[PDB]
Amino acid sequence: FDRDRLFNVVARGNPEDLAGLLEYLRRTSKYLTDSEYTEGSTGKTCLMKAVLNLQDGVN
Repeated sequence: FDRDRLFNVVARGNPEDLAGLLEYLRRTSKYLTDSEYTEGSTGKTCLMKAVLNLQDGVN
């Protein structure tokens, strides 16, 4: 799994594409707020990236 992998998934916007993130996260024992999944340039997370992409009125 990768950081920009999850960024590409949340940029895409399909929820079925966001599959097994919980299983992978519980297997790796790491949180989404941990430094591997932070950007680190500004601290930007995946949630803010998904909010920045609103194709329709929702994502």
